Amino acid sequence: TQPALLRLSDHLLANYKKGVRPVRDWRKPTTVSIDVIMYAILNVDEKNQVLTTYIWYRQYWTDEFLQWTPEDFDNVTKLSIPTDSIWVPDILINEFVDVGKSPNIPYVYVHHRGEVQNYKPLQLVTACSLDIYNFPFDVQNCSLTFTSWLHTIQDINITLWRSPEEVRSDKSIFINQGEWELLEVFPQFKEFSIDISNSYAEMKFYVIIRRRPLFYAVSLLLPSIFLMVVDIVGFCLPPDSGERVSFKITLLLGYSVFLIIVSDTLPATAIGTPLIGVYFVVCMALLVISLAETIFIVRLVHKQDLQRPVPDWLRHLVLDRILAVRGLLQELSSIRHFLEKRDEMREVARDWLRVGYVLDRLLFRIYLLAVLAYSITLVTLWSI
Amino acid sequence: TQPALLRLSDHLLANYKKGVRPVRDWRKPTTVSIDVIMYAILNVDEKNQVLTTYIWYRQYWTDEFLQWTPEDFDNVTKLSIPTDSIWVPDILINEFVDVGKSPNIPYVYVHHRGEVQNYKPLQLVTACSLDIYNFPFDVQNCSLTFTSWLHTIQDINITLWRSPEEVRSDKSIFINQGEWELLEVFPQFKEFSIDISNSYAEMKFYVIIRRRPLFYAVSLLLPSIFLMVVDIVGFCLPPDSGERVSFKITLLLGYSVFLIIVSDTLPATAIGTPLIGVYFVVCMALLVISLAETIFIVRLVHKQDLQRPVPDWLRHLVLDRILAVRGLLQELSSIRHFLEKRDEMREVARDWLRVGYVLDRLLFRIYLLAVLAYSITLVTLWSI
Amino acid sequence: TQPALLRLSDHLLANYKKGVRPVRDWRKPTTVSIDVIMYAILNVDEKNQVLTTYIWYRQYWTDEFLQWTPEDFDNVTKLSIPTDSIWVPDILINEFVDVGKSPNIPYVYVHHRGEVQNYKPLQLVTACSLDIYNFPFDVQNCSLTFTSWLHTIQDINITLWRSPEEVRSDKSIFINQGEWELLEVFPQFKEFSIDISNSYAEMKFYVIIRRRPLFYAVSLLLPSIFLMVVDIVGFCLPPDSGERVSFKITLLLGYSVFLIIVSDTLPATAIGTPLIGVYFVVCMALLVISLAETIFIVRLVHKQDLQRPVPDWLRHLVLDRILAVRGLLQELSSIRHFLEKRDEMREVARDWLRVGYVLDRLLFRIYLLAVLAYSITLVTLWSI
Amino acid sequence: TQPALLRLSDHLLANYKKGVRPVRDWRKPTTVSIDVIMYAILNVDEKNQVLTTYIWYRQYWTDEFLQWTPEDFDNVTKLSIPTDSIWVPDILINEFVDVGKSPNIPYVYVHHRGEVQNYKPLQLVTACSLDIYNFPFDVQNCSLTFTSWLHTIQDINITLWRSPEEVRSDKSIFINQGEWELLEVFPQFKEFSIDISNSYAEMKFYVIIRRRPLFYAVSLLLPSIFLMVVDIVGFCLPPDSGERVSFKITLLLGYSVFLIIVSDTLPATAIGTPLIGVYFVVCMALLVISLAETIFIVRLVHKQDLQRPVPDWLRHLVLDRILAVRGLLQELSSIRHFLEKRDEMREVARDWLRVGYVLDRLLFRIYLLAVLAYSITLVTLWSI
Amino acid sequence: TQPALLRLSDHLLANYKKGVRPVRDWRKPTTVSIDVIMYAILNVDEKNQVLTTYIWYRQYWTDEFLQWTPEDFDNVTKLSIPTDSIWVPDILINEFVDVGKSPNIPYVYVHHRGEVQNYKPLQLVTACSLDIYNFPFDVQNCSLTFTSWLHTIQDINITLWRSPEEVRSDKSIFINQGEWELLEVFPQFKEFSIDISNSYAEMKFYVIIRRRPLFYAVSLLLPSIFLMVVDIVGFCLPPDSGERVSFKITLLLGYSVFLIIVSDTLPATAIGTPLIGVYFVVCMALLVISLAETIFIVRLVHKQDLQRPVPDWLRHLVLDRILAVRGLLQELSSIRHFLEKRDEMREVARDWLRVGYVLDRLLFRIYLLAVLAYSITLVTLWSI
Ligand SMILES: O=C1c2cccc3c2[C@H](CCC3)CN1[C@@H]1CN2CCC1CC2
Ligand SMILES: O=C1c2cccc3c2[C@H](CCC3)CN1[C@@H]1CN2CCC1CC2
Repeated sequence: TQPALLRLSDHLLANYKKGVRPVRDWRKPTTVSIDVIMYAILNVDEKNQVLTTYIWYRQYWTDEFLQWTPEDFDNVTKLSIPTDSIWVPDILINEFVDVGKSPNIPYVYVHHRGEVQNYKPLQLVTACSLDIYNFPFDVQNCSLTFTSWLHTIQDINITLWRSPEEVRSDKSIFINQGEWELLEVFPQFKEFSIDISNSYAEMKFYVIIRRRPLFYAVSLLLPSIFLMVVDIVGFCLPPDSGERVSFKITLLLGYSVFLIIVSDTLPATAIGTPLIGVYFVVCMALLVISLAETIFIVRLVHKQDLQRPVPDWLRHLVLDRILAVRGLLQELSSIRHFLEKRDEMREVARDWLRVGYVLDRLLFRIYLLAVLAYSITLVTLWSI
Repeated sequence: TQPALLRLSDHLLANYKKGVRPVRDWRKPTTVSIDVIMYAILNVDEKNQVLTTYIWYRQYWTDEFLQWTPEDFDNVTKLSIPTDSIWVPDILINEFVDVGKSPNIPYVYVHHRGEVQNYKPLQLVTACSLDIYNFPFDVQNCSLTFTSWLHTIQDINITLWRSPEEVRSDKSIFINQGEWELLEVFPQFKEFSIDISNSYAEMKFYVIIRRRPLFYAVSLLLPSIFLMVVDIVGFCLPPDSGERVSFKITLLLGYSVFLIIVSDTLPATAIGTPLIGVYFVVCMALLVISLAETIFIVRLVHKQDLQRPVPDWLRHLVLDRILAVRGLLQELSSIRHFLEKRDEMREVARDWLRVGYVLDRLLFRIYLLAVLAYSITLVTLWSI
Repeated sequence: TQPALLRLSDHLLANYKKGVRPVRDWRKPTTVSIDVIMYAILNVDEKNQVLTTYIWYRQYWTDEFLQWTPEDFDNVTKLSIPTDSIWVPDILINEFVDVGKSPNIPYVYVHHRGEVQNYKPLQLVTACSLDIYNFPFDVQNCSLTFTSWLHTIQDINITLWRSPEEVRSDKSIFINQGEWELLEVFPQFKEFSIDISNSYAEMKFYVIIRRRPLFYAVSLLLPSIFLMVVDIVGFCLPPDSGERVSFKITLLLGYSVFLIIVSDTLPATAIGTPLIGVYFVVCMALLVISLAETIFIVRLVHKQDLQRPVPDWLRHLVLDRILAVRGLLQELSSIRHFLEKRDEMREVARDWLRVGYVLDRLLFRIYLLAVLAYSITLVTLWSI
Repeated sequence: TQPALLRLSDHLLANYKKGVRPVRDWRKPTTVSIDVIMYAILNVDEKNQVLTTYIWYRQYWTDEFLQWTPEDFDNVTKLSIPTDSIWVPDILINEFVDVGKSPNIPYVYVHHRGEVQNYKPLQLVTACSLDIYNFPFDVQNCSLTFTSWLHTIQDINITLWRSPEEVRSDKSIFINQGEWELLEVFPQFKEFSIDISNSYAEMKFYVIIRRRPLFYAVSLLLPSIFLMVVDIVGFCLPPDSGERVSFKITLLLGYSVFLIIVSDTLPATAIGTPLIGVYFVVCMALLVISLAETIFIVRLVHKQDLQRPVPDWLRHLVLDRILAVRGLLQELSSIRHFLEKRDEMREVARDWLRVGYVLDRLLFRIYLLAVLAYSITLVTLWSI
Repeated sequence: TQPALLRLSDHLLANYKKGVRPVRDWRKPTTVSIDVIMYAILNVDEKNQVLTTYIWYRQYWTDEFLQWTPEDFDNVTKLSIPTDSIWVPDILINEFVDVGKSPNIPYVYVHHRGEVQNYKPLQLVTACSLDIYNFPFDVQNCSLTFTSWLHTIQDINITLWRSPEEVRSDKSIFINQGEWELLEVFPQFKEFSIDISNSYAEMKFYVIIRRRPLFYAVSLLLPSIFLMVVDIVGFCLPPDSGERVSFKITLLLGYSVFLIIVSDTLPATAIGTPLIGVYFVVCMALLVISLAETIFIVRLVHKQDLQRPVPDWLRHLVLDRILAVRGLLQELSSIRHFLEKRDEMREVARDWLRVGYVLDRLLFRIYLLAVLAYSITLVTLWSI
């Protein structure tokens, strides 16, 4: 006349101790099977070398104290028991560095032969060793080691619920619209021993993830291209205009402030720097070379009033690779000498300015070729 | 002589087990009805793809162990029972990524036929997939899936307390002065099965929200308009003044620093970039074209002392589309030749400067027409 | 021979149920009186529309199960009982969006007729609708609604312990050295009904606060005044010096970077923008007008070698509102003609420069008058 | 035959009620002695007016229900009892605004006459009123008020364990390498009464701390000195070089960006601003005066072709405080007149430039004297 | 017929008190052995002087109430007991300033002679005194003091489980890819006494860590080298070009903004500043000296029309260490005098410009030598 569930709960949970490992022969370990499904990757901190994920975790073990015959209890083959009323193994990850706030599941399933099932979502704060050598295109290899913190392998052994193929090829619920992309989850069993007669069992899950580089394209490639374009645009100013130096120094200031602003989002580890810093400093070196060429050309064509005539070797190479009446007379001769001195100085300045113009055009063509070579090399290395 | 409430509490909560599903026949599921009301949208994080809301949640189910006759207990038809004294279903959202700090409601209502009522406010930290293609005007479509985490559909089935129309058209308490605007909450029932004989029941609520674009108008449209205005103002400087290049390069530096400052508040997802980046780079391309035109006009009108007379075709097109006495004599002739050379060089420079002025006016008119076309196109696309 | 307190505790807390509403007749509600005192305003977030306060809260109700005669228990008229041993009503605020960490008070006072007293400090995280139209001088009007989350008005009714005058005029412990100033706390009772036969009681407290504007004076008024001063200082540079344009563009760049830096501390709501943005854009428009006037005056006085003589109407208005011997002869005449051409061009340039100087002085006086008018209008609007 | 500790624990904790104030005569209060030792000052927030400290707190009271004779229990004079098994007073600070995460001490000492001892470390989040008028050198005066939150003075009275001298002169464990320096902790007892017959006891501890100014020397004094030095360096540029104005405006831009960058680390309260802002605006006013002097000197020495001869009073003061033959003849006379006009204009320009040079040297000496006076005044005010 | 584990649990945990120190003779202390292994260093905050680590902690003590004979209980020599069922000592660190979220280990091992084992991971928030005098290369010396917070040395004494050599030379699990490198963990025992007859036992662990300097190389050495390079590049501009001053002032502005940007990542303590600030201000002083030299050379070579001939001593040193006919006649003489005056002024300007060029080359060579000396000194101090 009982509801056939109160009867079973009173038959099971009475005279039951939740501190004893549920075995009738203490020489047998409780094999705890484990299954893990990745759901989301909340935050990957490259500075502190931590990893915040969120998984759906579930275990199975045999409780030799929760067993009954269904025909006695109205063919009841399973029921739900509160989690704080039975023995639960202490399986937790070795690579913890904090505690994740996870919802509390208060019930567990129990079958008529002792098979307990415990579904529980977990938020993991794992200390992973991150390598950012190829920053925009890197494949991180983090590990999760499920082990019993106190019991040896003669008490709790850890197996896998599903086959390793199904665990590796499972992306059914992963939030894929984020920054990271899940490649696989590779499980592996290992008997880790600290001493003799003290061997622990553990199950390592290798979470292999890959970053999406288009998150940083608009933030890394656009300003450099824009600055190189405005540089090759400003390279067409006349060298004697007195504004090319200001243009180049303002451009270098802008590139410097952009570099020191974007260096914050760029991660950094104490072991090494990403390979993009080399390309950034190569671009800034190209800008500095452009500035130095501008300064040299300005130093050439400047009218300093100390200019001597251009040497003949340089001329060849560059410009082929490109009485009262007597008193009146002497006064007029002095005036003509003054005017001729002025005209000769102007002609020397003109010759120097033409030489400078030719050299500037040559160096501009060389710089353009070098920039195009560097750009096509970068494009090929991106496209391979 | 008892207070008629102590009697009922002792009659109900004695011999009561809070771990057993309250059914007299285990072949019947406990239908849990659900009602949800949105109250506030605390934070929408487009970077980590999370959503923090705050709802008012309430459920109803039938407890076949809490039943009495009112006439026996002084016509008491309902009372309040502590929540930790009865069976509560484990209904929680599938899309959790954290735990929200919510107040604890310690009591529940119970009627004389078993109908339990459980009001409880919840703070949800939900992993939603956000699409920001149309950033200032986007309609996000997030989902909340209420399901039983352990019980199958033969134990706990989920229904709706109100009709779907009332759930869709309910905005009675929503905090509307924020950044997001609630459009509707659309419920839908689905029997989600992982395997055969293992089918779970769930209730999906589609929270459809829309961002208010005036939050970002004063921060996105004002600086671009101001910079375009000062650009068309500075376009009136004389090209031979030697300050137009400095003006344009300072303006481009200011636009660049504004761009890299405002790019932080602009969100970004690893799948795509918003459509406002295209308009921003089009504006910066217009600025770069203005700079290039200024540089070209400066290169034309510069007095380089190497200037040859302007060709006749260009002239036509542009400027129509717009003895002691003999010794004294030869000395005076040399002086006159010097002066005539100077005057001829000045005249050539004047002709080139006039050609440059005409071309500058033409290109300024063209640039103004292009800017007005782009502005009216943007205004129409905003106003449609 | 007992300590006369153990006796009373055993007489009261034995056969006592902490889940039953303490009434002998279930047709009577437990009138819970409420008193609230503001202590501090921790943080007002205008972006997320939340409000973090800290109050001293206390309630009073009648427990008909905790009653005794003092003469029996050695004239004991009151004692302290742990809070987890009696019935406590579930009074909490409707406008919660989080949980505040508040100290736990473990004891309550009980008198010999059932009057229980429960002092408890609370930290509130309340969702308030903030209006920042007059940002530096605004009077926020936030609300706190104390209501029973589950019980109707036939079970728990809410009254006020003190008179509304004393609750409105109480600032005894408020931390007044902060940014916000408390004006009053106005209570109001309302019977809020969702349906028929389901009416809830609630008590609304309107916390009316006012911001102190001197917190932002040194951060908002000082840079604008400094920039206007340096602008009217730089307005005295000669227009033909070739540095006035650089001065004005550097000043505009500085004002722009200051604007985009201070726009972060300036709050913003999706419904509207504060009225200070209008004054800021008016100041930046004044700066842009100064830049345009400088550009115009520079365009006037520039020596372009294309300058024609100033028209007579403009002149009037502005400048009144302010043989071998024959061969020698012809050679000397040609020289004199060259010199006369140069002198005539210089004279035309001088006339244009004088006209430009006069117009610059006139426009500078006009701009100074306009700036003084705008400043005195702002001062009057602040002082009223 | 018992371990002589199980016996005593069963003799004490049996028939013991942890909710009753441990007195045999309810007309006697439980005098709780208090001792406090500062350990660290974690964070002082001048914006929100909070203070986060960490103290070592300990109390002593007499429990008249925990008493025994040592000779009966094998000369046991003291033992440890779990804290959740006895009565603990509710002593907490009045100035709380949050809850501090502190370790939990599970045991307390009890002597054979009832003296209980309760050591416990506490993290305090206290609302302190901060005065930052003298920001780099300020002595904050914060208060901690230990009082019983519910019990009046007839139930719990608060005394001091050590003498006030030892509490004032105790710096044994204070972390001294931080930013703040502890001066003293001054205790004071006060009987605070809200009404008649309702008087509470409290113990106020005045934590008097002092900031170390060398934390901000390298961040406040270095850039101002550097900018003043580069200003007095750039003051030596020739006034007619056309670069002094650019130098001064770039320097003012740099000082402005430094000011608006360092104004963030500078705290600010709604009641007043620190006294360092006055010195900062005095320095910026000196820079603006230098800019105005440069502009004036530039306006003096500029060659505008409108220059009239320098007036004689200014000259005195400044420069003492520092036929075919007839046709040929008339043509030569016209040429000589042109040349003489040019030479006269050049001579007038030279005179004006010399006057400007003299005035510039005089004003530079005056500015240097003023800067040295201001610097020595600041040094003396720092050194007193 | 019992499972031989339920029997042992009922034999042990029945009649067991978890509040009594497990000794049969109260005159014997419970020697608690301790072992500590560092696992990760999460965050070192130099501003607030805190240290966040994560260790693997384990203790051992003898429980004289948990003892049995294996042959009686089926040769069971050990089992797991819940932690909340036995007596656990209150060993915690003295240098706490917060509470670290650590996983909860619910079981402990117990042998058949009372040896209990308690493994537990801990997250420590320790107040450490940090010295950053040699910021990029510093060896921090932090301390962890494990002591019993309440029990004296006659109740709980603390020993070491492993030998001090094994504790010092253990780096088996340390996360080494981070910013800090673990050198050793040196334990030391000390009997700390506050009074007479009140002596406590404690165990100090000196965690000695060292920072990796390559984390800050790319952020500290690169911009300074780049700016020095562009400075020595710009040092080649002609001094009379009128752009060298603009170049130098723009470079100084860039260096200043870089300095004030990187000064944030540079830590700072109230006791002293790191030694890198001296080198940074030496570099900025070199830049200021370059600016002053540029200003001096510009002041020398400027054509001011007030230039007097260069003195002979300076010349030697520098330039060796490097009637109608009569009317026509007088008119021609006046013209020649004008031209000769102009030519003489030009010649004086040329002489001054040559002197300035020579001095500029000399000072540039001196500055280059000084820069190379400073760079090689820095390189040697880094390489030693
Ligand atoms: O929980 C809820 C709630 C949740 C879900 C749906 C609905 C509600 C009611 C309103 C009806 C629809 C309001 N509430 C509150 C609970 N208490 C009584 C009325 C409200 C304020 C306090
Ligand atoms: O809670 C409260 C409180 C709350 C609401 C209203 C009022 C109060 C009293 C003052 C009277 C009005 C102060 N308090 C404190 C509680 N204890 C005794 C006096 C105060 C300090 C400790």
